[PDB]
Amino acid sequence: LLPPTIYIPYLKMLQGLANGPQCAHYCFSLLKVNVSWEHFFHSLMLYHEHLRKDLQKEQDGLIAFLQLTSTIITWSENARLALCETPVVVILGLLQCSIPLKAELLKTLAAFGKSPEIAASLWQSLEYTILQTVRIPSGIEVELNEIESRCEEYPLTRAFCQLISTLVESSFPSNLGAGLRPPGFDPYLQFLRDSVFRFRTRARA
Amino acid sequence: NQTTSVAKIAQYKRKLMDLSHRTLQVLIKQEIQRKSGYAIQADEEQLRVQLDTIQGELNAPTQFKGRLNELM
Amino acid sequence: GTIYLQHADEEREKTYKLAENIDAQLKRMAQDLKDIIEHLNTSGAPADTSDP
Repeated sequence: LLPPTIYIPYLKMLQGLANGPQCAHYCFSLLKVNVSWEHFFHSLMLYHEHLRKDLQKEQDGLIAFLQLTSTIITWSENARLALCETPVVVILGLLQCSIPLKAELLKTLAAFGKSPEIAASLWQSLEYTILQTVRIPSGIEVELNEIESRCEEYPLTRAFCQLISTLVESSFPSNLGAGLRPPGFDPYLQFLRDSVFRFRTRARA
Repeated sequence: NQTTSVAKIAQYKRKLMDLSHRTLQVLIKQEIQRKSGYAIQADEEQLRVQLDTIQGELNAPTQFKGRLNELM
Repeated sequence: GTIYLQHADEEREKTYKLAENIDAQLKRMAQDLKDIIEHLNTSGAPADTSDP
């Protein structure tokens, strides 16, 4: 069933079905072997182009798409890399667009992040995706601004935190941000000053 | 009251102009410190084209010299 | 103070500093021009400025 609304509920229903580590595996196979994962990313890619070229129905569909990818990627193993490489590139592109959604893709991206060394593609995406627009003077504040400009809303931040929590778990590239800015991990922690400084003054416990 | 009250009007006016200069100067520094950032350009150059023109117009050459003091 | 505890440098500020002097400069000049005009007016009939 193709109708956009049926299609989105289908995605949601399957997410529910994906529950066990075991079920999640089947859901993985369902798309991979006997709609394919590729079709799914394609849809996301297409929406991305339409969104940017343009500059509720879509939110329904996209939100569902993400809800599903998230559910499985979380409950999976070596398979995670396979989905990772593939939604990773597309998801990154989607994040660049404004979207309401930003947070959600960040949550999914995080699920994709692997335990090992091959974090690097992800860190580059994140740094590039904060760094790109911002103009950084030689001081600290300008760096904070880069993050603040991009991570405008609450969902954006929570998603960002989940992704960061995952990447920071155990590793990252040397001389990160080289070329564009003063390198290193430090500015990210500064950003948290913006966050947990503020937290005390939340809304909404 | 009126004749020596001109004083307040004139004084007020000069104060106005000095405050305008400070207003402008504070306005200007709020656009260098928050604003680089090193973002700044776009519209800025157009400002800057206008300003370039006016400035050495003036300069140079021509004006100054000749004129002001053939007159003085 | 905050900006100083940053990486460093300040820039593209000079242009403004130029703008204000540039805007300021002519103001300088209007005065001079005023200082001339009055002199010219002053150069004009003697023995009695106070006449009708």
